[PDB]
Amino acid sequence: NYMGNPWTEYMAKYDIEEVHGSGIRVDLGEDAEVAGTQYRLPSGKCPVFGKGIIIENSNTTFLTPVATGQYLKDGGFAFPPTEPLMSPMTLDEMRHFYKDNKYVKNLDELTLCSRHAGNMIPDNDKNSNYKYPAVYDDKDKKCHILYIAAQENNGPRYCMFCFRPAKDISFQNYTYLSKNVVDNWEKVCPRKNLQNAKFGLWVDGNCEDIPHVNEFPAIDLFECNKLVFELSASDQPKQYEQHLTDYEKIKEGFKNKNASMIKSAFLPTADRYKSHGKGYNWGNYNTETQKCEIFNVKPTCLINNSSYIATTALSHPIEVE
Repeated sequence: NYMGNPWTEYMAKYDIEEVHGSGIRVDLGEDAEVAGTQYRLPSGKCPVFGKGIIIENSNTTFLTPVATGQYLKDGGFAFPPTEPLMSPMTLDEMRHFYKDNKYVKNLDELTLCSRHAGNMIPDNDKNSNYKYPAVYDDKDKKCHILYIAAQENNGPRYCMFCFRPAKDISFQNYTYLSKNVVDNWEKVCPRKNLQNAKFGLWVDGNCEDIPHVNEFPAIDLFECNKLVFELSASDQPKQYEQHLTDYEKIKEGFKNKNASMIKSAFLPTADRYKSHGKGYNWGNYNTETQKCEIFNVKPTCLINNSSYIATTALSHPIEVE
């Protein structure tokens, strides 16, 4: 049994630590200075298909522009109107806008949205490396730049916004994009779920079952993908204090308050809250028994099993191939 693992090249895109390298549920894998203070920001190299933000106890949608001039509770997370308008921007508008840039004009729509978002200067700071994240909506072909990079805020006494990341049927055409999304993501990142296939581990010439999985009821692929997402790699502080302090806000990915930057004397001037993509990122869904089998070790082969669909936290929650 001294031939190799024949699955190595095919399974590269499922090594999430390597190809994505950051949180998935909450991505805050880098820090970047703006006006003297280090802020956390998304840095995953792969698109996160189907991810959006749910605002608790409100009628506001998260792609609504932030409240300006408007009560805070009536606004979302998206860029406020700029002149000329930079967000939202359609795919056609983006390609026209970048007509004279050979290196950007013909990027795929997801990478283009990421790059477009990355051209927005934060807080008139000419030399900051901070770059806002974005959400691309594949139905309307619209790129939405996010002004708020925070993705979860729901401590006991934290809520003015209560919110959390989730996959929801309403978000199925959305993709969450960090500043770092690679231009060849289609080749090196997951997207489609693998029908009639089961993730496994290559041992001694056969694909064997993942040794340790956690099993949950799930009515379909979508709910399994949702469960994997909820348990996946997260850069959120696994710690909520008694009150939402400025230090905690920075730890959650906030940058601005009303008319000023958020600062804290407690900011150490690391790597305490970075998953670097480690987590329960993978699932095998049994379509015959309605069980979602979730695990936290990278798979290194596929098992030919017609009862299964293989999924990841990054993957689209519906699409199969």
